[PDB]
Amino acid sequence: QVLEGLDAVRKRPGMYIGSTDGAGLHHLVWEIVDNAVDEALSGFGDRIDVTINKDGSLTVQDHGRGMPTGMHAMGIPTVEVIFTILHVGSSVVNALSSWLEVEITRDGAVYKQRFENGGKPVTTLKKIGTALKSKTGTKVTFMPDATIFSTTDFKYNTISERLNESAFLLKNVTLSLTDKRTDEAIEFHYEN
Ligand SMILES: CCNC(=O)Nc1cc(-c2nc(C(F)(F)F)cs2)c(-c2cncc(C(=O)O)c2)cn1
Repeated sequence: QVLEGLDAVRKRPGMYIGSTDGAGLHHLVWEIVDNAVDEALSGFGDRIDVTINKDGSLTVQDHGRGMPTGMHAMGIPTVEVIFTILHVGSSVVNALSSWLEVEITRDGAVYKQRFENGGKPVTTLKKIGTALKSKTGTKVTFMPDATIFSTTDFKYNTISERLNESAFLLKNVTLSLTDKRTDEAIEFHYEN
């Protein structure tokens, strides 16, 4: 297996997200949502909140374990490896974003790393705050790169329908959508 940097994604976006129109834009949402859904599927967290922000960016927040906050080789945080080395969802989204923030809560601490310009770290993984020990999760916010996509307008109805489906397949997990551009909001939850 040959590892690559994020320029490989930026040079062939369609190989990773299919297209660079609205279909491809929304694939970015699906990759991050799927990581939250995978964590919920393993039993960590019972809500996944998606927000379309006024500035055009998109947030997905889970209440799972939190991504690991330790170091890889050479003092590089694990999180930075996940987001900056292509082996895949997190790194592909980072590559195709003009900026991305990951915020992790676990062990009584809140950490954040920020990337800009297609995934270049502008900070390390730094502790920015504290939280109760019981609090855990990951929050990813990303601004899709307007120089790559022909549209950067997230579609509330499109995300809504996908989250509803995902909620039906997961069971016993709340998926919520808020649009800060229009104030629209909906929640989905299916018991079994
Ligand atoms: C809003 C997006 N939400 C979101 O990415 N949540 C998330 C991702 C991971 C990921 N971790 C990794 C890596 F690489 F660290 F394992 C990749 S994704 C974990 C996690 C936490 N502990 C252990 C594991 C594991 O699989 O062993 C996985 C928890 N929440």
